[PDB]
Amino acid sequence: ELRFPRFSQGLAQDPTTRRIWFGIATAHDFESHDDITEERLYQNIFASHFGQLAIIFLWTSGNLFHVAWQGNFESWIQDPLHVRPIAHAIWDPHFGQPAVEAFTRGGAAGPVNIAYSGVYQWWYTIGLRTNEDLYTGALFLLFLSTLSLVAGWLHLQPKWKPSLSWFKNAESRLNHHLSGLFGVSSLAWTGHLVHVAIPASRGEYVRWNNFLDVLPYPQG
Amino acid sequence: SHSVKIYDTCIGCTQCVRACPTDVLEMIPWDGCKAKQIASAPRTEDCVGCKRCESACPTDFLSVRVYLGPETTRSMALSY
Amino acid sequence: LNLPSIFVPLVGLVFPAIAMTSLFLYVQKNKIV
Amino acid sequence: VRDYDPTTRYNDLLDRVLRHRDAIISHLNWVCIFLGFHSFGLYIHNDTMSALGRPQDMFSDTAIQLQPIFAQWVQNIHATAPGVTAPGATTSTSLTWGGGELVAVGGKVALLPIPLGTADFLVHHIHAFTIHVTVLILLKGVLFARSSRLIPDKANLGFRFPCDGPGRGGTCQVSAWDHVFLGLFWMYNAISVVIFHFSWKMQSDVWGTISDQGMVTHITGGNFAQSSITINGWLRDFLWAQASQVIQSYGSSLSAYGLFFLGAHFVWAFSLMFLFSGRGYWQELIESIVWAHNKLKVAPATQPRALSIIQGRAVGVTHYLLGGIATTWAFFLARIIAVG
Amino acid sequence: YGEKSVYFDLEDIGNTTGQWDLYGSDAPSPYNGLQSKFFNTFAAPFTKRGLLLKFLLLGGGSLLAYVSASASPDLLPIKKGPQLPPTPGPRGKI
Amino acid sequence: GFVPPQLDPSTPSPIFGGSTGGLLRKAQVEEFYVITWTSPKEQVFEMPTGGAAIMREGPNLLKLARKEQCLALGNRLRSKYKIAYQFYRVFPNGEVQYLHPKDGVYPEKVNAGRQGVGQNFRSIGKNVSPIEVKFTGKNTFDV
Amino acid sequence: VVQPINGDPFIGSLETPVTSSPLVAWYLSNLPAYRTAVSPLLRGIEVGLAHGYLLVGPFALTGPLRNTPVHGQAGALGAIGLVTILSVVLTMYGVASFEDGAPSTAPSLTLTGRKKEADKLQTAEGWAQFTGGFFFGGVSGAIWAYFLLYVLDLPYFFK
Amino acid sequence: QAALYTHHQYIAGFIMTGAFAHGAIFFIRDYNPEQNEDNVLARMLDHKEAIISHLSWASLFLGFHTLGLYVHND
Amino acid sequence: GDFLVHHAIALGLHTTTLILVKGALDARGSKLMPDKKDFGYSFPCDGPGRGGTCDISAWDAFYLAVFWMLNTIGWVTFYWHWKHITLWQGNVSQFNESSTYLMGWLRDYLWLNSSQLINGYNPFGMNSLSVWAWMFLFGHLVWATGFMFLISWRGYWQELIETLAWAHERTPLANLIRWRDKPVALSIVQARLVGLAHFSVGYIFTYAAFLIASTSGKFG
Ligand code: CLA
Ligand code: CLA
Ligand code: CLA
Ligand code: CLA
Ligand code: CLA
Ligand SMILES: CC1=C(C/C=C(\C)CCC[C@H](C)CCC[C@H](C)CCCC(C)C)C(=O)c2ccccc2C1=O
Ligand code: SF4
Ligand code: SF4
Repeated sequence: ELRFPRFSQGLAQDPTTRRIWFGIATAHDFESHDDITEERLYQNIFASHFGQLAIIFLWTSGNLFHVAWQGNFESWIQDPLHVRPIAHAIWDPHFGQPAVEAFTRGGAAGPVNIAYSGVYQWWYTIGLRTNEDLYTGALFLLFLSTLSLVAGWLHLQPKWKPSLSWFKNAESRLNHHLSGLFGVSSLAWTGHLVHVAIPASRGEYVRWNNFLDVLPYPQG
Repeated sequence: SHSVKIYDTCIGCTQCVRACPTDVLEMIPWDGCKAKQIASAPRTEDCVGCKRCESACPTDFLSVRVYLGPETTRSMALSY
Repeated sequence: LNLPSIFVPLVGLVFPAIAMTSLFLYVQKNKIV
Repeated sequence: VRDYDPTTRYNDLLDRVLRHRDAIISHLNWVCIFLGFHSFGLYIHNDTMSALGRPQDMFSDTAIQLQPIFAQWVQNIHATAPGVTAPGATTSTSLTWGGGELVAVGGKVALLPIPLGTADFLVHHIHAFTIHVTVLILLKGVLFARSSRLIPDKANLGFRFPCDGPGRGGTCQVSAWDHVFLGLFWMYNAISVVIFHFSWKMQSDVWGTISDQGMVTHITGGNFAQSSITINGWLRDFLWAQASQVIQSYGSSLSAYGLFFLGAHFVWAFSLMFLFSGRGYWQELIESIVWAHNKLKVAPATQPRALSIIQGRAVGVTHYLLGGIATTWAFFLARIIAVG
Repeated sequence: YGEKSVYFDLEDIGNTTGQWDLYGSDAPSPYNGLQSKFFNTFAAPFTKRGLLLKFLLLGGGSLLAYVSASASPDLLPIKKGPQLPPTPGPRGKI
Repeated sequence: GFVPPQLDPSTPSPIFGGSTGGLLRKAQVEEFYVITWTSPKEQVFEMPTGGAAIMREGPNLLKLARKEQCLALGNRLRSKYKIAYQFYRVFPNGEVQYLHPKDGVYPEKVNAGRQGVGQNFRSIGKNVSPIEVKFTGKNTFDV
Repeated sequence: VVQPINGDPFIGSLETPVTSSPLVAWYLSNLPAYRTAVSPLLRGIEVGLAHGYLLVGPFALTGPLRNTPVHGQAGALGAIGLVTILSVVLTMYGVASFEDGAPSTAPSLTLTGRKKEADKLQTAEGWAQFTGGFFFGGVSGAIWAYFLLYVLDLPYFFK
Repeated sequence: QAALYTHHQYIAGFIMTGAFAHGAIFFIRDYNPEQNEDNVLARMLDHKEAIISHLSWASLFLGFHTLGLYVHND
Repeated sequence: GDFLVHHAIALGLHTTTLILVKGALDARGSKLMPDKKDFGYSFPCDGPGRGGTCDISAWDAFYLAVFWMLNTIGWVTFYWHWKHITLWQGNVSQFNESSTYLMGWLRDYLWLNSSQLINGYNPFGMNSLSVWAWMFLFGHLVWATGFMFLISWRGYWQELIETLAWAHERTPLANLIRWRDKPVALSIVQARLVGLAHFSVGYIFTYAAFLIASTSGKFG
């Protein structure tokens, strides 16, 4: 541990620009780092996977927030074959006036981009109807992204580090991931479809404030 | 610095020593071959890693081997 | 207030300046400890 | 590499040139960078301004103007030469100099004055850029053939050798033959741009038909001045528009040119296999194939080997040049025969 | 060094390697006394690099953000906004 | 046994007009190299840095930037001419280290008193697999 | 007219009329960056004044607001912003290169070999004084050019 | 629809190349011959010449006859 | 036409598999380099001896296979797009008749469907496709830049860099500034990586611009 990169003495003593490039390129090759053991490899991998989850949740929450803030989801709901959905607004100080005129589309009051990811159709099929719902979804995903970082920080402290033999229990991991991660998630999504989206496809609005009273089926 | 190694299949022909452009190698007495000599690599801090020595060796497979390692001013051949 | 007019310059111009300054000063350190 | 010998045949000028090669090469490097910026970046700036809806900020005849005044001055001097500086001549050497006059044979224009503007200025400085870069590469090849700060004894390795090993950071393509190999690509670039400029300018401003009243109609109707100042203009108004004749030639007497167009694209793309890869992979593959031939008693005595490194580079550049040049050949011939 | 065609020395090794300042000069200050005194008074607070870096960065960011926020519509087309009715998309798309 | 000679700093230099290929600032801060030899007569030779020079009769001393240049010049002096040479490394503080020829005999001629370095007494085909040295810091080629 | 530098051919250059004529040596020795016996503050102030004065023209004449009644203000503001960026870069370079308390790395020998005191500019404190002077002088020089061009409105050539 | 089909096919291609990359890394870094003696993984290494040669034959056949048919039709 | 294009796709799959499998199974060694496993997964070469050994490591086999992957996926997506674009216009016979020869692909798919895209901006004005038009050219540029890293190799560039170092150390008013990491040319493996990256980015951006512009110009 002398200078950047702290994880490689061979690169850290290199006196050329090659120190910098290679330092970037070998950052995530944990097996090649100095004085690495087998246990630290698994623990660092666990923390990094939590990081990937946090980033994914942030990406989705950003999509929801920007669509709610600057999109035309409510307008698109009423005329889905002739209205173009809006991804996000444009604010470019390099633009000229003809471009400002040309990019104003979709019924908006300013230049916009049209979305081709298909998130409007997806979010309409699963029962979302207003901008308030989108805002609540974005906030919930923002909470999950923070939960991922907190868990990653917690499982990297001496009291809470799993041992090497924990990571090599194949039978237990297979049982938990087959039964719980795949099956139970499917059960929960089926429940969502029965309680929320299918009623929404018939004119019934079920939310967190009245879902207990309404019955998904008349005979229960 | 690079690493250079000599294996006991050497026949002591001396071609690798003659081929080196920075004087890394030299010949020393031995009793394992008919020529009564074998190569040696005592100055590997001056090796540039050109592999002319491997090009010169006649045995199959090679008797002198070069493994590239951490780079220095001497091993990158920088005059500035 | 027009939020894009304030936030686009901050993310496109000032934040890159601070981040690049910090990274340049980090990679030039003679010793880290 | 082979004949220079200062112990038996000394020359002072060659020695003096060899003794400031760093200064020569560094200054040529800098001027190449300067020309590249201030020539190609102008096209980039124009493309950006046009796409953003700001045509009044472009470099053009209707906007910020960059007129080639020296060329116009030389043209004016040459067009008015008959009478003062060359009293014995009736008319000028060429009709392109000026002096408004047109010669028509069989209802077709032969020659007439050629005007110069912002687009001509830009394309001429592009030509300067490509030529100076070609000179940089080839001169580096000749001047550092015998030695350099990296390989002190290069002259002992010869004119044509692949490398001197992965050490010193890596030494691929230090020989003079490799400098020639690299120079062929930039020569191709330069000459291709020259002939494209010629084709578009002559079709837009010179060639055409003339009516009984004397109304000249050009083949592409004078679109060079406004459209050749962006890259999108070269892509749309030159390649896409004029490729129609060659791609519609099937079923007529010009179908051979369509067939050659496709075949030359094929050869050009074929060369990339040789250019992008290396011989170790191919020798390893040949080992497996030779096993199968040995299985059935058909292994030849002349042992198969992959191409040498130099031969790989040579085959690559040869097929690249053949494919590109033949593609352009078919394009030109079909276009000019059908529309001319 | 420099005598009898000798350029090497184990004592004056700096001159052997050529550690010189070719254009460096050693001359007194040519500035006026009163001018120098004036310029040595109001340029004091900016001579501390640690504070200067933060001042430059934060003040520059603040100035840029404020100028962007307060820019006039007659100068920025993006600030002005559209002034023409929208054009229709294909197949009657809005 | 063999006593290496001492570097005399007053040795003259060859007759040269100069070039742009010589020493840079590294020689001032890190190190440089010096080659000396003796010529029977004044004559022309090709410089390893580009161009030609004229060596004097008697002692000659030349300063270079890298060891490879010294060895290349020495091989030219030994093959084309019948001249013996030596060279040294010089540090910024004025320390001199004698480099070549190390023990007075050329490396390609077997000489007694030399100690072997980096010799593995096996065939190259008997090196172990990488997994056998994982998480240890050793090398499969290190003995 | 071409000779080895200081009589030493084996250094990596050879003296020319360009690099050895007394006319060039006088001009280069009379520049603020080579006044080794002057405080870094004033040397930086002169540099900042000159460069800030020169930077006004391009922004005021070639920018996207050149055909508006407020082109001069836009040019002056662009010059000031560029000066700020350059001052930041100067401070970063100084921080990266020089450590507190380290001796000057400037050459201590002249052409004849006479020893000289090292330049204070190549230190942690001298470079900071030079940087502050550069920033102050740059702002002042930009303001002066704006005042002379678009306030008093002197009669120039193609302003 | 066009965007979704194209996007997911390119992502799939990159994933497929990565699979073989890390599979090759396995053979160098982790594979232990002594503890895999004569199992299926070792016999794969044992008949590599046959495997590679038959893959080469299939590629040659497909290329020759497909390119030939296209050129004949042209 | 479907028969012919499916056998082309099969060719792509078989050849890409050949390259990757040969890389994997020869990783530990071969007749040309019987001790390859000692040198690791990625290394430049083994020098010019024994006939020459350029591109002998497994990393290089991956590098070669990525080109064939891009080729194959290009064929797949070209076929999908042309068949659907003729379906959506009600002109299936166009595909059924033009697809049996390659000039049909060049003329009736590529050339014909670019006309709107390359008119996003022109000497007369611009429209909402201008960004896509710009992106189109951007792609062609990055692709081509990659060729530079793939065709010219390191020893040419290092010699050039030495001269620039000499020039900077000799220039007045600029030699008062010094570098702290010595500049050198890029490594052999690094250059292969940078070239392949420029190639892939250009590939993707060019096709995305063409696909989106061609479809949305006709249908929205
Ligand atoms: C029931 C208990 C349980 C559950 C729910 C989990 C859950 C998880 N574990 Mg596991 N784990 C458990 C027990 C459990 N574990 C036990 C007991 C052990 C010890 C033996 C471990 C040890 C362990 C380790 C060591 C690791 C995990 C990891 C993970 C995560 C994997 C990444 C992920 O999010 O995949 C999400 C996957 C799915 C949702 C299922 C796949 C769905 C496929 C793609 C099909 C989709 C079809 C669908 C229709 C598509 C809809 C698309 C949409 C856009 C409409 C995940 C959060 C990894 C991690 O990242 O940790 C942070 C990790 O490294 N676990
Ligand atoms: C389109 C492909 C392409 C491009 C762009 C280049 C570019 C270059 N080549 Mg290369 N080359 C290529 C293909 C290409 N080459 C191929 C295929 C080969 C193999 C045969 C080579 C072989 C080769 C050799 C052998 C040499 C070059 C040289 C050069 C340089 C010429 C100097 C110059 O013009 O500098 C000016 C720079 C440019 C024109 C690049 C474009 C800059 C744009 C227009 C402006 C950018 C603005 C701004 C900075 C953007 C910042 C954005 C921010 C977010 C970062 C330049 C860097 C020569 C060299 O080094 O000369 C000094 C040289 O010797 N090339
Ligand atoms: C998201 C990034 C971003 C942003 C927000 C801007 C913003 C701007 N650019 Mg663009 N630009 C960018 C990236 C960006 N650019 C990139 C990456 C490039 C290179 C490819 C360019 C290349 C470029 C050029 C070539 C030009 C612009 C110009 C402009 C201006 C056009 C609007 C106008 O009329 O200004 C009119 C306003 C003025 C003439 C005066 C502006 C004065 C500023 C606001 C003073 C700031 C002072 C402050 C201390 C700076 C602190 C910096 C730092 C320490 C935090 C505007 C300030 C134009 C311009 O005017 O530049 C000055 C121009 O000519 N840009
Ligand atoms: C779950 C996925 C996954 C994971 C966890 C890993 C993990 C690992 N891989 Mg593997 N890999 C994957 C997927 C994955 N890989 C895929 C999909 C491929 C096929 C492409 C590969 C191909 C691959 C190779 C070939 C290698 C690894 C290696 C590695 C190691 C990290 C190397 C590193 O630090 O790179 C650092 C990262 C970089 C230097 C960044 C590279 C970015 C590239 C060049 C493209 C960037 C372009 C950019 C986006 C341009 C934007 C432009 C803009 C205008 C849009 C590590 C063990 C290495 C290893 O283990 O060696 C022994 C190694 O050599 N992987
Ligand atoms: C358009 C370009 C192109 C073409 C046609 C090929 C063709 C081939 N490549 Mg190559 N390749 C290319 C580009 C190309 N590659 C690129 C860009 C790369 C990235 C670096 C590679 C990387 C690569 C690898 C790594 C491998 C291949 C392999 C193959 C073979 C696949 C099997 C096949 O189709 O056999 C059929 C053969 C052909 C279609 C070749 C053309 C046959 C002609 C038409 C026959 C008639 C010739 C004619 C009569 C001669 C007249 C000329 C003269 C006598 C006058 C084949 C020889 C693989 C291989 O070797 O498999 C065995 C292999 O391992 N290629
Ligand atoms: C494809 C390729 C090969 C392999 C290509 C080879 C070996 C060429 C083979 C040429 C012909 C087909 C050989 C057979 C010639 C016989 C005379 C044919 C007899 C039968 C006819 C009469 C029908 C390399 O060896 C190579 C080397 C270095 C860099 C790149 C590459 C490279 O890309
Ligand atoms: S690699 Fe080159 S320098 Fe190193 S020992 Fe071999 S021949 Fe000598
Ligand atoms: S990659 Fe090829 S050309 Fe480059 S050093 Fe290795 S063998 Fe020589």
